[PDB]
Amino acid sequence: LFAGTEHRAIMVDSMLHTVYRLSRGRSLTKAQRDVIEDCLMALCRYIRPSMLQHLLRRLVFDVPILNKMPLKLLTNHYERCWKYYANFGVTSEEELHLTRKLLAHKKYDQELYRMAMETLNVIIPEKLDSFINKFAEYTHEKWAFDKIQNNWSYGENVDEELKTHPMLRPYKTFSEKDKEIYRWPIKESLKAMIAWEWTIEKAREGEYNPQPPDLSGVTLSRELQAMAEQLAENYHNTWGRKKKQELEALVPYDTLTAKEKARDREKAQELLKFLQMNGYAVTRIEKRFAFGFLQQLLRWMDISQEFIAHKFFAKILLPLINQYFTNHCLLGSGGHASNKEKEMITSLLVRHRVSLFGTDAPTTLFQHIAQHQFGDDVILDDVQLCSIYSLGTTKNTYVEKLRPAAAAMPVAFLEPQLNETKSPRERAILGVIEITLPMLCSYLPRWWPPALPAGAPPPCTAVTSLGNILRIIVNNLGIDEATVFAQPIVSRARPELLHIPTIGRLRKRAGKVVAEEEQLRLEAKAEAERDEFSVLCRDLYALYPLLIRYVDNNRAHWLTEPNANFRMVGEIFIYWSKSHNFKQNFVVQNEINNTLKKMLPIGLNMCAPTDMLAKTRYALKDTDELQNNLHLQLRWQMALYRGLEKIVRRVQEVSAVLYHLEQTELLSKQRRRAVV
Amino acid sequence: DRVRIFRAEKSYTVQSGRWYFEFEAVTTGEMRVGWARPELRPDVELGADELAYVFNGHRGQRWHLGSEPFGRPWQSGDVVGCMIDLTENTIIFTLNGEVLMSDSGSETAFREIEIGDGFLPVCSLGPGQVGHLNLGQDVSSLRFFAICGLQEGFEPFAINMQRPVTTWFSKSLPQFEPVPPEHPHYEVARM
Amino acid sequence: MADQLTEEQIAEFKEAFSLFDKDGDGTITTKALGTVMRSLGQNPTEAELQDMINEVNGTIDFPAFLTMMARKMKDTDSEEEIREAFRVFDKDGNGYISAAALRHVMTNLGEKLTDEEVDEMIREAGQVNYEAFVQMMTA
Amino acid sequence: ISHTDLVIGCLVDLATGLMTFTANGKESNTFFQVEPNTKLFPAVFVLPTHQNVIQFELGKQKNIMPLSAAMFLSERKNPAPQCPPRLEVQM
Repeated sequence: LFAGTEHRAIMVDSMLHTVYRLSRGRSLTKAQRDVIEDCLMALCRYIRPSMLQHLLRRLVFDVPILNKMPLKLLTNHYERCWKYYANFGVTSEEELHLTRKLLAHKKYDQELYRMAMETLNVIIPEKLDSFINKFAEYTHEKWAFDKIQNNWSYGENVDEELKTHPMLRPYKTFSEKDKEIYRWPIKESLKAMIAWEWTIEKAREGEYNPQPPDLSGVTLSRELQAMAEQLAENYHNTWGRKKKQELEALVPYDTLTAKEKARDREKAQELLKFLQMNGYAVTRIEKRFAFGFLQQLLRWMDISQEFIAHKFFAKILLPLINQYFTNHCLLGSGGHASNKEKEMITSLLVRHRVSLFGTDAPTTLFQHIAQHQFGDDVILDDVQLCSIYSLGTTKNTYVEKLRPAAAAMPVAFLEPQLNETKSPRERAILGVIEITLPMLCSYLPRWWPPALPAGAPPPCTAVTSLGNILRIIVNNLGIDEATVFAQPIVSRARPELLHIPTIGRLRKRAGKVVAEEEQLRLEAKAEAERDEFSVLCRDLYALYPLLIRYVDNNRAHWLTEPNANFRMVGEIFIYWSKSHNFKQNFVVQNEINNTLKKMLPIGLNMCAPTDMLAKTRYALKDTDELQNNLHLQLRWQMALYRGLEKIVRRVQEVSAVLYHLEQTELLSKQRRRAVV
Repeated sequence: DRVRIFRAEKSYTVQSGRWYFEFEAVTTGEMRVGWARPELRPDVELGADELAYVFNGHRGQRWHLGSEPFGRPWQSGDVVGCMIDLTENTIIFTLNGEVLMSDSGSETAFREIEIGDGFLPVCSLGPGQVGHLNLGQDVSSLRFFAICGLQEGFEPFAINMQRPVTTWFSKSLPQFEPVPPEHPHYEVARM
Repeated sequence: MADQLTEEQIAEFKEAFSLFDKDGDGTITTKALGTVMRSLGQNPTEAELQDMINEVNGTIDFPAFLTMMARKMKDTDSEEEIREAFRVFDKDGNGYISAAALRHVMTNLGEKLTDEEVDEMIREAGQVNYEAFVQMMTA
Repeated sequence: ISHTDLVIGCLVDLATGLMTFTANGKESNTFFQVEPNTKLFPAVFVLPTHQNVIQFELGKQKNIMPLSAAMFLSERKNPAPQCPPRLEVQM
């Protein structure tokens, strides 16, 4: 019910603090604190992250430097994953703090990766006594300029209803009783500027309705803005140490609010502009993570060889998880590539997943050629260790698909692949005339292990480029028509069913469907009749064959309806009984899945309706009540369109519709603890 | 200036059946076509309130109470059909005869829409954009209706109308009007 | 219900209690209650000590001592019972119990649950995990 | 920051087409004269900066008839100020 509190944001800001004030304490048990820690994260949600940063400034002050503790880490991760689809610097400060911190070790990386997206003893110089009066005089010169604009009257006693300013005069017209309000402040700030950087000397010329001069004539440079940043924190350090001494007898500068830092910065931007007069000018994001990442990458491979010869390893595990986090969360491109080649030699699972991530995130050519040389050497060993090569055999193929989004060394491995985990060898393979001769060779083989492997890159080669691909599909057609490794065979099948040739494929696949139809009817006859498990096995094999069958049938239908909108009428009629047979058959199908039976009926529905619907409505009723004898027993706009063997064809489509129509179609409390 | 909003007259609302039209887009850019509630305010951006359902062809996204990416952006000279089926509370957008899908693969751009007072077709043209709106008087004058929509069951809009459907555009000339008493910011009181 | 403790604990408790019994009466001091639990290896701080005496004068009698011993061991076993309760479902013991292997283990346990309620147990909850199952049982 | 209400009243003479404007009973320097056959709507343009902004006051001065007699032909002779519901504020 606390959703959207733009009504009020101060009471909830105080309430959110005193809850976490009650989070750690001496006078509470495990039971009472678990109520509050569950009450806290229940309030971390159901409120907008506008008001969330009011405590997030206070948490990163306390927790992330130290390895109570989990109460911070829990509430943190439930807020940083609350907007990923000012305080940001505080988080990165905490991000490095947690890295400095890097059981309790596993309780940190989740919350971390979720956030991955002297003035009294200082001597005053000669001009510093002249600047403590001038920054007191320019302060009285700016204050009388501001108050009199809002109709501030002049009174001997300062009244608020009268807006009286009895200090409406200069510091040179003020005595020790009227300049004591600006004596210690302009002298301690000049002493704090001198104790920070010992430069108090005149090096430039100088610059009641008192008006301050144009002090904003020159802006802040790279050394002036840093000194103005040094003047705000020093004014916050002296006043902050004054608050820590007075209340004992608390907001910093860098982790200040977006509203608190707006009022504190005017005390330094006006003081450095007041110091700049009379020459007394005291003048002394992800790549940072990537720098430390490469810094960690150096010590990792150093330690990796230190164990290869025979604390940080957990930190390496802590980093790789964050590495897998940031890669998925995603000059600098080189730095990642530098780390990409850094980790690859260390391999020469957990890192490999990060390696697969980093390859998915996509000097190294030497590393590639050395790997390719190591691959062929392993291929020499394969023709004759295996674990370090097999993980490299997929990471390369990951990269070989990555870059698509040392040519000879690749070609050397290709011949080694052609020489002799056969499917994995067939996997990375696809990732001219010599191919053309082999193209007709497999075509002759289709006219009749390495046969499956050779067709992989051949599908990858023709796709890189018309009727040649049309021949390859027909070669792939008869190979399955004769027919496992049909799954990866089907993976390249839908990859290039783009580009008459379809009509040849239509005459081919119509035979493919009918053979499957006869195989379906045989199993249906087997279903009409131990032999029950065998029929279940036979249907499963039939479902297995139907899986790769319909997969090419879909994309081919994406051009058939594009064209014809005949042979498809046969193809609809053939696939009609298939869906009818699909209407225990699904039971074997579902196990084979662990669909295409549905989508086949979808594309065929448009074609079958392309060839009086009340009779179709009537014949659907008899098919929901054989009906072929019962079939024997806006329309002006429609007849304008439709005009632009019926007794069986209408009976054919009708039952298909009805099949598709069918297709689209307490305990008491003590009883619960009893059964437990 | 602002964006012009185009629609049909409030007599021509639909409450049932399944319907369809077509829309050629000549020069792409900022345009918007879809379906809208009859009580449509001409001040708002088309689809920002709860009165419109409208696809955007500039970057390929649907507009209703915000945005969500949807399908491919445009070319110059492609047909963007629209169709609705009130019997199932669905809205389907077809591009060039091919049915657009979501990021989840679903073709139905919006489901579970309340029927209410009805719907009526709506277009929107940004500055410079040119495109004609075939509302479907002559069936042969349509192009991609036979590819998709015909055998599905969708009838066109002006299927039996011997006169063309009158169109209502939003002006730019401001005119005076009495202040509504349910105005969220302003209110008067004759004392 | 003080029956949730077994005998040998009460044997160990009385052995511990009589060892620090003041005069054989069965009275002990408030301090000795802390020492005798740390004589039994249990180390609770003074927060868990303070709320227990005011739950029940400085004089702790052996039934008044024992009723506190029941509650300190009732809550700990009440949460560790339910993961080992899921252990018998899954053949491995991790949490992956198939839903097919449930509708004969649940109608065969002895609370006389018929087919309708073990149905009603399931559709108001593929293999389901353990932590959703300890949620759907405790409710 | 003024704690008082600037009251602006206007004066339109129909038989001459002469228009003048009074500021708190002190006449302003400006004036306006128009064509014979023309009409005019009373108008106020404002960018508001308060919870309560303006008030249209349909009153008469010491010897001239209010705006009710101007716009209703049945009541041209009545000097009592009225506000029938056909009058309202447009925008």
